[PDB]
Amino acid sequence: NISVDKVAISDGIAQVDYQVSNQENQAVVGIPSATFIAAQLLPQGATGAGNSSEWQHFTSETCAASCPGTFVDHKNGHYSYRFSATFNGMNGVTFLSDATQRLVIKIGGDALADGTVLPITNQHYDWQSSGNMLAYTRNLVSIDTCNSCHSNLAFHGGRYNQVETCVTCHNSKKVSNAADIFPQMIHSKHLTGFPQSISNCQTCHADNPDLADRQNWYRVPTMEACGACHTQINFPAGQGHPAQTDNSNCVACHNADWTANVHSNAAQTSALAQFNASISSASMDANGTITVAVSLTNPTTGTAYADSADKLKFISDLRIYANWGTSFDYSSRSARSIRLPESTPIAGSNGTYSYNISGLTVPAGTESDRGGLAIQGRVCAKDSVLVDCSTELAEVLVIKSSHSYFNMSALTTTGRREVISNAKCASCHGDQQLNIHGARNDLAGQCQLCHNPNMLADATATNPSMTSFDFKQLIHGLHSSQFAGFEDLNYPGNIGNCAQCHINDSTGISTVALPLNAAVQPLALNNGTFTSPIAAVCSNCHSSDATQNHMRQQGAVFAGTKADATAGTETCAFCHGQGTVADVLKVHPINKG
Ligand code: HEC
Ligand code: HEC
Ligand code: HEC
Ligand code: HEC
Ligand code: HEC
Ligand code: HEC
Ligand code: HEC
Ligand code: HEC
Ligand code: HEC
Ligand code: HEC
Ligand SMILES: [Ca+2]
Repeated sequence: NISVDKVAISDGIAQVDYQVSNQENQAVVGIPSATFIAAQLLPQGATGAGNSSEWQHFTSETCAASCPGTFVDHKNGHYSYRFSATFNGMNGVTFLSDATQRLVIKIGGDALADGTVLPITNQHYDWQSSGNMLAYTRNLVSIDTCNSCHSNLAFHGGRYNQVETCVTCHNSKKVSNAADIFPQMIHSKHLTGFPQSISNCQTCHADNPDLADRQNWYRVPTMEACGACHTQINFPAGQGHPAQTDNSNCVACHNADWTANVHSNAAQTSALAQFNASISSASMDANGTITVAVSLTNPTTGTAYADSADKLKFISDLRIYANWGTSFDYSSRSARSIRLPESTPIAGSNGTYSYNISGLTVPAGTESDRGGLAIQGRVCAKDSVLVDCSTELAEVLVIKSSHSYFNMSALTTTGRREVISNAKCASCHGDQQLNIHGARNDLAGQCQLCHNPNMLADATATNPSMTSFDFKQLIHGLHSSQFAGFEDLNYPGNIGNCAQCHINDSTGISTVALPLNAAVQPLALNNGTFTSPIAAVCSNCHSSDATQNHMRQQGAVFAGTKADATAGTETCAFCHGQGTVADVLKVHPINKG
């Protein structure tokens, strides 16, 4: 809500409440009815005393009989149509300061005047002063970068607070506390359960010209803020750090470069930036033996490592994993592999050597299908460079895994279908920091080399296909805190928001109402039994006692796995179908990146 103006005589009298509205085309006249909403604040920057910007809350809260100068929408001052009003009193708990910044906000959750009826909630701020440009500010961080992991954010019965901000109530003045002051608080909350490493600052402290003030997560060291993560330290007592009663000396020692570096990982990344392992070519014979050619190089500068991996001292580990059957999600739950340093090559010279992976399972009718490869490794580094893995105080970093797609004769660029992307997962995990099994971190592939339908699922369990280590099952299941060993794991965003993980198949999202080649073997561990292709996936986010199984054709457990596969085509899709239908994607909340 672009607004106007500051009311200076002798009270708050907010004069406009529109029209950016809730949701629609916009630029349409609106009517402010009929609930909520208001709050005011005063910040001083660093005048008291020698530390940081502070907000201060003027009384705004619950009420019984409908009133102006607090939290509600009633016996206020004249409001209607567009240009509203208005506050009572001024300096309640604190006191107004000439030549200072201040804060205003407005939200709208509505049972409307029978004219439209909506929405959930919608807020926007207006920071004020007594008639001049803008002295100083505290624009630390916007909510959208928060939404990457949360999609939408709205605490307190979703009442607050779309956008910015909550710095209003979460002050020393309003909250009690402790510590529910914004920096103090949200650090402590994300201290554990955070996907990425806590030391990743820009994941929240994103870079943004719109926010002139910060440049701050490392400009302004303070007990309360830094101590939130660094808990084992009691400053005033000298526990774990030299005693400090205040934060008047923090900065003298903790310069910006220092605090910005200690949390940075530039050293790690520059070391890794000096090594790359790519599969230059590949092929396979009829019975199932792969021949790979590996080319080690320095990605920057781009020159070759003439010697083979087994002679490069800085390599801690480097493996390739492979499997066959891209069109049907592979033929084994366990991919074959080789540890390159642990094996002398067949042929090679000058930065490129051939090895061969054997023991792959090639079912008959699938001689012309595609396979899958995935590099995996660790290198020892120290002080931003690679070093002999036996050097003192060396650290073991993890190669960014990668995958090439296989073909009986030579590498192919097409490969197995793309259901998700490292991009989409990084919006919570990072690209590509999430490491499982030590060194595996590719999600656009690799994981499925083992996490495929070949992964058995418990028939005994009342649980429907949430025992299958199939990638789709595993992922959906654990990010729902339902998968075994993954209970009580709090998932930030909307579980139902498909957009986060999924992606486009040249058209709609990769949850196309009709799968392309999702071979379905969802029930094993008992083996004999199997389950419908589409019912397979929906039974985790629409779990048990149900459906009835509301089971129309194809829908079922075992039936010769033929009546299961797939069997024919079935209306189960046509009904919940892509083209504008009685379900498809309208049924799920999905947004754009
Ligand atoms: C991904 C790295 C996230 C970023 C970016 C933000 N949040 Fe988050 N949030 C995330 C996780 C994994 C969790 C829970 C972990 C756990 O073990 O509890 C949360 C939780 C919250 C909460 C709820 C706290 C509660 O007690 O329920 C809040 C209010 C919250 N986070 C706020 C918040 C804000 C304001 C963010 C932008 C600055 C933000 N989060 C970013 C994951 C991630
Ligand atoms: C004033 C209307 C507030 C707004 C705006 C926001 N919060 Fe709040 N919250 C408020 C109070 C008075 C309290 C507790 C008071 C006390 O003395 O303890 C809280 C509490 C929280 C908590 C945890 C404690 C709890 O009672 O649940 C969290 C995690 C929290 N608040 C988060 C939060 C976020 C992320 C906000 C911006 C979207 C936000 N609050 C705004 C009052 C107010
Ligand atoms: C999301 C969970 C964050 C993480 C991860 C980090 N920071 Fe943070 N920080 C975050 C918020 C929402 C706020 C307050 C926002 C507001 O408008 O008040 C802060 C605050 C700080 C501060 C205080 C700065 C000031 O000017 O007072 C500091 C010094 C700070 N944060 C440091 C910091 C560092 C070094 C981080 C990486 C280790 C870091 N934070 C992570 C959100 C999040
Ligand atoms: C959570 C978002 C944090 C906040 C807020 C602050 N720090 Fe931190 N710090 C955090 C992590 C995850 C780490 C590990 C570093 C690593 O290499 O893994 C650190 C580390 C430090 C250190 C190094 C101490 C050591 O034992 O080697 C220092 C000196 C440090 N951090 C300082 C510091 C300051 C001054 C902060 C406020 C501006 C601060 N940290 C906030 C996580 C978080
Ligand atoms: C010089 C006398 C300092 C003053 C004043 C402050 N800090 Fe300090 N700090 C100093 C040193 C030499 C170190 C060791 C760091 C290392 O890598 O060995 C530290 C450590 C910290 C840390 C690290 C936390 C951890 O768990 O390791 C933090 C978070 C930190 N310091 C913050 C901090 C604060 C809040 C201060 C004001 C109260 C402060 N420092 C003052 C040197 C000095
Ligand atoms: C934010 C909405 C997320 C998206 C996008 C993705 N994941 Fe996630 N995942 C998220 C959180 C907050 C956690 C915390 C778990 C914990 O115990 O802290 C996780 C966890 C995982 C794990 C577990 C790893 C382990 O426990 O060792 C895995 C393997 C994982 N996530 C994978 C994964 C994939 C493949 C994603 C893209 C499809 C993905 N995640 C996205 C939150 C979020
Ligand atoms: C074969 C070489 C595998 C590849 C490649 C990946 N995974 Fe894995 N994983 C594999 C098996 C056989 C199992 C179950 C039994 C076991 O040996 O551990 C798992 C288990 C998991 C789990 C949960 C178990 C745990 O470690 O706590 C997760 C969260 C998981 N797998 C995820 C995962 C990811 C993200 C992968 C790509 C980075 C990946 N796996 C590859 C075998 C294999
Ligand atoms: C991150 C936790 C995700 C969420 C949220 C949703 N999906 Fe997902 N899905 C995710 C992964 C990592 C996979 C693995 C598939 C693979 O081979 O890598 C899947 C799989 C599916 C599929 C299979 C489709 C196909 O293989 O062609 C479907 C149909 C599917 N998921 C549906 C779906 C829907 C409707 C979602 C929103 C409610 C949704 N998923 C969320 C990761 C994640
Ligand atoms: C996890 C990623 C899911 C997948 C896979 C599927 N859906 Fe789903 N959907 C999911 C959740 C967590 C919810 C919440 C429903 C609620 O009431 O809160 C939904 C919602 C639906 C519904 C609504 C049914 C009801 O609420 O009674 C339908 C009809 C629906 N989704 C359709 C649907 C279909 C046909 C799926 C297979 C193609 C499917 N969903 C998968 C999460 C997930
Ligand atoms: C047309 C007759 C359909 C067939 C065939 C299938 N589904 Fe369906 N389903 C359809 C509608 C119009 C609805 C209403 C949902 C709503 O929110 O209005 C549903 C409902 C479901 C649900 C919801 C169950 C719950 O929330 O508890 C589920 C889980 C579901 N449908 C799954 C499902 C499966 C697996 C199907 C193939 C066996 C299937 N449906 C077929 C329309 C139709
Ligand atoms: Ca900036």
